[PDB]
Amino acid sequence: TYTTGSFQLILGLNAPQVISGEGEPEGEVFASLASLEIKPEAHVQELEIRLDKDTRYLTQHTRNLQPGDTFHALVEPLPRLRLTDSGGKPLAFGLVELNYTCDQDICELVVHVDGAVYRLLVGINAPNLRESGQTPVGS
Amino acid sequence: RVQHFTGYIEDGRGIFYSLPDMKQGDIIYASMQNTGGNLDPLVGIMAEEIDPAVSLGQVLEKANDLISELTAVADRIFLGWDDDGGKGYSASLEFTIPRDGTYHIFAGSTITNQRLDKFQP
Ligand SMILES: [Ca+2]
Repeated sequence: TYTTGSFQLILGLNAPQVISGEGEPEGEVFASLASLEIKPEAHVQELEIRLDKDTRYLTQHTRNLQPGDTFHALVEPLPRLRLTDSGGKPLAFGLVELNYTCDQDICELVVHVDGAVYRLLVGINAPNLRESGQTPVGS
Repeated sequence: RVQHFTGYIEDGRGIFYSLPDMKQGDIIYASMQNTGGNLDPLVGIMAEEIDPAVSLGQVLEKANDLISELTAVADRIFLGWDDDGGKGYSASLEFTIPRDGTYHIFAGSTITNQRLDKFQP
């Protein structure tokens, strides 16, 4: 099978002490992330939600977002929609559609939908949620 | 030139600090950190001392219903401000002194939500 986890990578150029695994950063950089040269991979997910008489408020938690990422959400059956962080400090409000961009090193987001059955569509790095086309992709 | 201050905030009642006779070309720096409780720091700088309570209260009364309204009101009340520029929810501010004169520094609490079951600023 394959394996999963986090890793630390040390690269050196004409620095024979790197193979010992203890090389401290020095000099001027020479390599960079390759993925930054192109567009990021989008993730799209769709959910059907229902607001019963006693369950008019619903919340969902998102995975972590890296800096520079973007978040999009829309709802089509109108209830109110808003976005807050894990503490709860508001970040964006629905106009229903919503948009946000990540500034902090790690962003943890919570989607609020409050008011019947509605369709909720959500995406990361996917501004094309209006006309996705593809079946839900990514994680 | 560095100075320290300590205080207490109760139910969004801020504290004013006076900066007598600054000179044009000076650079002001500010940083505010939480040392107890659930305080969320906010810092702003202005020339004429006016209590922001009356203006900020209308933002709570209108409960981008929060962030845009707070930004629009702050950009009117203060010449410069910062909410979360530091480590965590702490604020940090750099402000170049426009002209010659005196100014005021305002320290207090921002409007935030701290719940996941319901929204209540
Ligand atoms: Ca803050």
